[PDB]
Amino acid sequence: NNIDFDSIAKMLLIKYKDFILSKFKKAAPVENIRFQNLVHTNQFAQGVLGQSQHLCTVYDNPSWHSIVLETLDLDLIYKNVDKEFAKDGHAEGENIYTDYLVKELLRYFKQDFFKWCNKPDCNHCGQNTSENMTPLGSQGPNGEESKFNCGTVEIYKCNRCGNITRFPRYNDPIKLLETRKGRCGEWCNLFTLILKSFGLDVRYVWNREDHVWCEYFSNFLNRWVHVDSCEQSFDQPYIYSINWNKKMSYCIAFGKDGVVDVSKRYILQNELPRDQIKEEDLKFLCQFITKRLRYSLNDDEIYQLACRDEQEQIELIRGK
Amino acid sequence: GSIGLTVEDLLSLRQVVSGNPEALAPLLENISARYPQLREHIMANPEVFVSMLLEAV
Ligand SMILES: OC[C@H]1O[C@@](CO)(O[C@H]2O[C@H](CO)[C@@H](O)[C@H](O)[C@H]2O)[C@@H](O)[C@@H]1O
Ligand SMILES: OC[C@H]1O[C@@](CO)(O[C@H]2O[C@H](CO)[C@@H](O)[C@H](O)[C@H]2O)[C@@H](O)[C@@H]1O
Ligand SMILES: [Zn+2]
Repeated sequence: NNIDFDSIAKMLLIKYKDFILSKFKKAAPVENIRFQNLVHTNQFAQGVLGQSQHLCTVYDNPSWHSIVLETLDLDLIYKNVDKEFAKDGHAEGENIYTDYLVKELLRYFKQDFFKWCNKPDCNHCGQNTSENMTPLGSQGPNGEESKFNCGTVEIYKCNRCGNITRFPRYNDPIKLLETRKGRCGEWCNLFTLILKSFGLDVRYVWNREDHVWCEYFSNFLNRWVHVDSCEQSFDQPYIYSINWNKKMSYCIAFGKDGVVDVSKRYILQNELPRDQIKEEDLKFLCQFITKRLRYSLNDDEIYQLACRDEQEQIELIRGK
Repeated sequence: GSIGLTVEDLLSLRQVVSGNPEALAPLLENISARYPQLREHIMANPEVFVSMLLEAV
């Protein structure tokens, strides 16, 4: 005939909205069991559930945000961001400013703020001393350093004065705010919070093969962006799998608004076997947690996010 | 029965519905100018058709 489609388009957007809202409504107890099941059935799942219970919220704590906002040199930070903005003439009146911010936090943290700690420096000896350090292995925390979030201390013997120096591994980001050094663990922990203190939309992304980083939502790029603070890197997810040529299995991200499997973003070769969990389960698992997580939000927040969700899904599977 | 949509369409379909609703008609258009069997369900009832669509998501 001559169908004409907006008449029909519009009808769709409308029935789609309701569809979506129904999904993110009722916590139907058919799932409550299937879920509950899986968290005992498979321990990998249990793993991530536990990770969500920590990561998905710890960082949304406004005391911390202000401690960090005190502690960083907000002057120097913005000063630079404004310099590097003035240089740009990208898109007319656009959110690109917050990208610069990230990039600058990225350099600030790495160049000025925080230190990488391979083996610690010998506190008795000078400052730049760390090979006349030989590892004696690990031990439980001295009780004093259990005040913070430390479950293990790597310990070192100095070969030049023969004194023990300790390197405790803390999860309290504020503590890190004082020690000012660590490995990717600490690096990512604190930098995630630094980012959240600007109320950027951030995720903490866990790679099963002992590496972690974060994701930030650039509004100007309209999608999640890969930020690693260690490598001082903005938007280059390939770094790990191609440049480092690292074998990877699962990559999953946790954020206050959801837990999503972000593997296909990162694991673009050197793909290990997935098999700690059945695929359909892992999907469900997230969706379920994400739901539980989004449980108390108005109807149009819910939709708006579930869209940004499907945006990502399409970016992941179509893997542009 | 079931839709019968190309993996690429069904994808971009759910892309634009969620990301660019403005263009969803011209997509809906061309998609029909291409699947004879579907164009039918459209002609003889948009309703059935759209319900079918929501099955894919
Ligand atoms: O290599 C994996 C592991 O090593 C770390 C720290 O030892 O990063 C190192 O490896 C990269 C290349 O393989 C280098 O680019 C990086 O500078 C170097 O420190 C961790 O980042 C990672 O977990
Ligand atoms: O110190 C790493 C830091 O430098 C950057 C700057 O753009 O570039 C690096 O990227 C790759 C691995 O990190 C290397 O192969 C390359 O040689 C190095 O310059 C950032 O990507 C990174 O954060
Ligand atoms: Zn010494």
